[PDB]
Amino acid sequence: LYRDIFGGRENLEAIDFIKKFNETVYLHFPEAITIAEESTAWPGVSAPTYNNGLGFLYKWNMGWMHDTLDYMRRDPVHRKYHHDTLTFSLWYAFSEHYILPLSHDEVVHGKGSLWTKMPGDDWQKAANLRLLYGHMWGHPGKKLLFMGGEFGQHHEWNHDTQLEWHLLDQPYHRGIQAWVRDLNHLYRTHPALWHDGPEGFEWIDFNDRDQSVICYLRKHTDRLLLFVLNFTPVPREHYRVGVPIGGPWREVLNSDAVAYGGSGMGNFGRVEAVPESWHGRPFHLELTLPPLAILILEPES
Amino acid sequence: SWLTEEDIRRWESGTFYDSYRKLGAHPDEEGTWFCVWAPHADAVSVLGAFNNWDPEAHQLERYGAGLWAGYVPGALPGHAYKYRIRHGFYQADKTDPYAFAMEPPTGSPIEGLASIITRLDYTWHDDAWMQRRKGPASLYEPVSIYEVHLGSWRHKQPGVSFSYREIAEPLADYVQDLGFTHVELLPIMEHPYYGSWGYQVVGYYAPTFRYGTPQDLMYLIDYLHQRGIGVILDWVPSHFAADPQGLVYFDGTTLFEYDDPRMRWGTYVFDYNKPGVRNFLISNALFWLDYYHVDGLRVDAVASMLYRDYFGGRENLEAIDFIKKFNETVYLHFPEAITIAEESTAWPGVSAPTYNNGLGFLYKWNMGWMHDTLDYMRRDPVHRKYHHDTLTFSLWYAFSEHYILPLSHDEVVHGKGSLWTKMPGDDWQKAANLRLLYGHMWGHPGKKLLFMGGEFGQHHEWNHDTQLEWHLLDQPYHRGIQAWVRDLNHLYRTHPALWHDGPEGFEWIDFNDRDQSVICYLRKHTDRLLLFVLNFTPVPREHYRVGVPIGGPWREVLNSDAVAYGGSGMGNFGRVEAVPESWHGRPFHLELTLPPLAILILEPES
Amino acid sequence: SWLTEEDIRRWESGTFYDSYRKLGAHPDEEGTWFCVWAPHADAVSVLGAFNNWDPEAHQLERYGAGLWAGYVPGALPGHAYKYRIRHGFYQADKTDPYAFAMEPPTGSLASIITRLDYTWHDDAWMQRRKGPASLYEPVSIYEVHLGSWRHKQPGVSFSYREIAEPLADYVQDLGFTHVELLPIMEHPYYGSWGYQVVGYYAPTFRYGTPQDLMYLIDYLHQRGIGVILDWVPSHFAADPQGLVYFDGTTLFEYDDPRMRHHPDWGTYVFDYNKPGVRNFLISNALFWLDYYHVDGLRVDAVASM
Amino acid sequence: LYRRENLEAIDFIKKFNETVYLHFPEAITIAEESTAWPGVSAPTYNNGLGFLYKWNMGWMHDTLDYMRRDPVHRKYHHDTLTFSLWYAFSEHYILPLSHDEVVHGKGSLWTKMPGDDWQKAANLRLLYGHMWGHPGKKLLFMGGEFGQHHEWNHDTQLEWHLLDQPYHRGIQAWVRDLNHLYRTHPALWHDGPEGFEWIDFNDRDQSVICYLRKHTDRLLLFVLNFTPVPREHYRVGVPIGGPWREVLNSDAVAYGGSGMGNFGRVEAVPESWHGRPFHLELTLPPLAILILEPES
Repeated sequence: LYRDIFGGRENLEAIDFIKKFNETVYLHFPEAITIAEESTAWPGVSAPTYNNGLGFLYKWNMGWMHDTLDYMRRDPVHRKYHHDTLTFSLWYAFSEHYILPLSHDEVVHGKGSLWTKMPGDDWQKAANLRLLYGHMWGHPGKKLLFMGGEFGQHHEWNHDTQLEWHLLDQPYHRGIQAWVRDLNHLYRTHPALWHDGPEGFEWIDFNDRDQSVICYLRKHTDRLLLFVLNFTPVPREHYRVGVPIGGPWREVLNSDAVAYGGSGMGNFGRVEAVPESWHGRPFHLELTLPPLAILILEPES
Repeated sequence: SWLTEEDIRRWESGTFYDSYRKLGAHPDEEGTWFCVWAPHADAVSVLGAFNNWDPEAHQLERYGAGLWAGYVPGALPGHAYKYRIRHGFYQADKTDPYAFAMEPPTGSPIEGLASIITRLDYTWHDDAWMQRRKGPASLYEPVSIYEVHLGSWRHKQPGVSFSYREIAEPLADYVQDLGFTHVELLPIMEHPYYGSWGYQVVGYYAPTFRYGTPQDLMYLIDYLHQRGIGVILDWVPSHFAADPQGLVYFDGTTLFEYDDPRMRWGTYVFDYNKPGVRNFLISNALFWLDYYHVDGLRVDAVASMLYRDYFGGRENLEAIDFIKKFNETVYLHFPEAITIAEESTAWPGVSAPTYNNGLGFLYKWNMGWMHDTLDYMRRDPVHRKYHHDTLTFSLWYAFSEHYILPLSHDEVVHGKGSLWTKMPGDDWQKAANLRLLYGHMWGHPGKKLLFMGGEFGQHHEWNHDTQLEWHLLDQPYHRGIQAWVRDLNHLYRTHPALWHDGPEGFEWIDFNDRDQSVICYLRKHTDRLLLFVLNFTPVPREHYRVGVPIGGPWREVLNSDAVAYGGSGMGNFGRVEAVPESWHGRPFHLELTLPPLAILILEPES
Repeated sequence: SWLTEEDIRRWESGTFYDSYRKLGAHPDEEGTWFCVWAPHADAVSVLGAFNNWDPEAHQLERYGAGLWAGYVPGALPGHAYKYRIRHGFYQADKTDPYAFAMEPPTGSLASIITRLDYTWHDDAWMQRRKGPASLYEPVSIYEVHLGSWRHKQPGVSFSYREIAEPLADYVQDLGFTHVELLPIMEHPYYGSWGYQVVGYYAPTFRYGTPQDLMYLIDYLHQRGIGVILDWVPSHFAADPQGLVYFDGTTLFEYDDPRMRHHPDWGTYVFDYNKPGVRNFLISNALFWLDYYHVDGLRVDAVASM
Repeated sequence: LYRRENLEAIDFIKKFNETVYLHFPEAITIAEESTAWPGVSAPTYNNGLGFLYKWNMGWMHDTLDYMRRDPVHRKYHHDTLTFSLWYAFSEHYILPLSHDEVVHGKGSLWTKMPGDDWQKAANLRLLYGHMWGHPGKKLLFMGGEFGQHHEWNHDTQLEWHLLDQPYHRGIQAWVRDLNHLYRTHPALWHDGPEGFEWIDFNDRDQSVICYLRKHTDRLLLFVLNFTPVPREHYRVGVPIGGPWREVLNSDAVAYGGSGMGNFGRVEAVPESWHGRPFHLELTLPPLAILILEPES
């Protein structure tokens, strides 16, 4: 787009090439997909040419990737002080049709494995990585994950080497792979996650900075999915979260389940909603938040 | 007792948003009550003509929360008073932070600005305006603001401003002729240095003496409402004035200042952590909306509040919660108030509701638009070709907030040049350029704000020591710009296609004519359409085809080049029959001749 | 950080009774952390096959309260190690006091990095254990030295797993409620019967691994028998490679020369004034009660303390 | 100086210095200026600010940055060490290790040095040795003379208890002995360009520096090994032949050192080394400074 009377840094040649590139593809292939990674805040990368966009269908949410990763290397003791980096991502989550992206670029050149990036001991590293993926799947936008991130590989990605598949013998790595498997199953089945527009996202609570917890909602039409995230290894008991609908609520996924390698703290399936106001909501669920865990909950149907 | 036991608790809470009811000076027929916030004071006394200026005459008594109270028989409206606060070894005289009017004993403000005991009795006649007032619902109504500095606007005689009373009728008459909906006033709160324009404030609860009494200001506001004009006040929670008698080290220690040296403009920032500071500031916000029927509050330099260096980091939370609780409190007590913020960082959700993690303002100045637009139009028309993206890309950022287009006093001052001065070419073209800019500003999504004198295309920069150059209203080009701005405002006020600044309200027609510097776009609400064809080059364009969605006859609603505005007169007939074949991917197209440096605004018929 | 800034504050107080988790050898998936208390040492290093037994390759870094910590990538379970502590001019090789497993190099002792992973089969027992309520119930204790009880052939003791089923039956046939085990903690001179201890945190190798003993308790618990361990907080073993003058100075010993001479044990008594000694001793109490679910501790020679 | 320059202040500083030396001709004024403002130490009549001394904050930054680095890595940062001498005579300078460097999480000088305790003590003894050799006067903030562990905490008293332990008592002895060498030998009194001559600066691989500090007759030879590896048969060129003495060795056991040393009685060999007529064949102790002069 850029090159570094006219004095213009924008390479206008290329911008028309990109625009005529994208136009031509969809004309000859109406069902193709074009994705761009653009690390500037160039507007409307994912926008149609007739609105002066670059004409891509998808743009990498590299802002999200940076913010999320920078937030999760910090130690939970310090996460109190960087709460805004987690919450602020949504502000820019809708300017483009976006793919949340974790890629080779971030797991090379001394930047360290995704697992390596996460702080604390081995259980906490697995917990942190399980949470990162949990919030990543809950966060609006499509999903991309590079090889080896799915089991939480220790080593940086080396092209001269094959992934450390031997790590699949260790339980935590197998649990991370199962967590991702289970995440994709929920993703494929619950349409509340299909719509990454402002439609599909509602905040439940973002103001718990001391305990570093965030609650948000994902909703297409009638269906809704509740996300409660504990970003600290300290378990939370009798934590109330406001909800729109009353009645029995189901626990659809628990990051801390033993099947994923977790402590196993959870809410045992059914939680009953209390017709008492919380977070500006008519009802609320009083839940137990496991250490460094993401909880996905559904009203019962 | 003066203070209810619930009061003190609210002051400790930081929830006393009625605090002007009890703090400051409140007269009876037999005396006046005095109340001061001075937590680190060992003693407080009121001194005045009513008691020999004797420090021991009336020693206020310490209550809870650092609040002091006392009654003085014979202290009457129109006396001056002074607080003598003792911090241990040292003693100091201070002005009332809650002063309801301040007046210079000398006659010169920079010398002395003393508090005067005042009664705020005033009867309003603006019921109809206040019953029909619409704050947040104005997002779907035309909001066109005329920004004014009262002393600079008109002078009754050289170097002497119009009074509040005397200004009312000239201001209302002129604003109505212009078609502006609101007036924005640069800070009215008491300030020593006139050259501050009011942004260095000492008396937050006192309207400035220079233009009259407190009730004189209400009469002005009352009058403006009866005339159907809104009043937005500029408000400065960002910092307080550097005057020793003022808020600086009120108790001999940091009070409105940060207790901590490291943080803290410098030093003269409000410590938003303190419950008393948040009380003082938030009450003052409502105080203006309550006692003076103010329609809106505009907060400047929000970035200086949000960050600290403009693991805790750059962001200041104190300020953001205060800003958030400020906006929440305003809309709770005044659902039809308006809050506007100017933030020169790209802080997200300034215009967003707090429950969405926003700051809670209703409006944000689109200063990006202002910069881009201005950077574009100074360039010579030969060159506008090479910067076409600066103009078109303004809309990529035009919907991130509820925005007000921000042509402001800061833009026309300190060497930046008059808006007129900024435009390139000979005098005809500069007037043309100015007419084009205003045309595009009204077409662009967002509310419109224009500072005094821009409506003439005034030659000189804004000088607070004089009145705008109304003499140029005699030479033809300048009444034409005024006629153009009025006609734009009349079009704005009437056509609902311009009221909706959401992405729904805009459709692109064409933005690719970089060589001819032409822009075609649509502004829509429901059935209603407005088509904008803009020529940023002198070269007239003939048989310029412009695609349109609906066919049939189209009308030429406004022509920047009409001689009534000072233009060449090159124009379409005003009857334009749509050609039934395609242009710009549209079913029909209009074939027009585009006048020089002009904007065409076109509408289909019935 | 291996160690919290709070964990050190707990160490200064002598209020860390979970000190075992911070101290000793702790394997992770890429290596093991080593943590040793050596306050009056100028340098502390871990030496093992995983670094060619060279002091320089891995030197622990001091934190608060004379606590040393360091990570050695490639240090693995089943590896043998030793700490080389330098007190100014002189250096000495030491055993890990918090070693969870010690095995002799000769086969006739070297600290071994070990994992204590075990899944228990005595949930039912623990819920029913009487403790203080046992005063109103019968306790009949069968005292045992595991080496002396039953033999596979002359001079060959029974392993932990092996003895369980023969012993549990004999104890059950006679109706005893508990077995009191003469000290199982690692001790060099078998003829001491276990009362001069080198590995307070390590069960003796002669009868198996830490897991072998954990199961023995598992079985005895399932079969309804209690296990009481004999505990020796009164004194520590004479051999030097062990706790003697650990940091190059008196550490577990009394610093003052007058207190150190004592009847029965001299300069081998624990300095209970030191907070670190109290951490070490009380943590060991819970350690046996926690990781091995022991029902009881029997303290001998209380008068000597 | 700034706010772009503030001339009010610049004339004030110039008149301050002019006035002081008029009323007190033998006073001293020292300035700390953190920009590259020229002629701080220069007389007002030459457009200088009129100070007698300037803190060499440039030196301190380079020096500390170099020694924060591990000897294994110092190879790649050799120029940071050697280049201090390009800017070493721009003003009348005082080498500075002030309180501002041992506060706000910057770490005590001791804490800054890399490796285990011996290397930390060795590094600080080496650092001071080089600082005493480098041109310029010397300033050390209290507690640096023991190499105390903790940052300067004004709310408490210095950790004098560390003076009981060997490594810190050795550094105190080293500073005392360095100060003895300083006052006794005039070769260090002249911080002029004439005073300093390079012996060798291009041993980047082995991270060694050899230099000479001169006044007239007197020479002082400084050889510095910035890696924990003893160097043997290391030849260093010298102007004079004959017997040379070892005046000081940082690695003496009395300072906490290993004790590798030449211990005096070093005879120059007339073989050209480092572009010099005669050469010394020496042993370079670990992370140590040798100071040698011709025998007289």
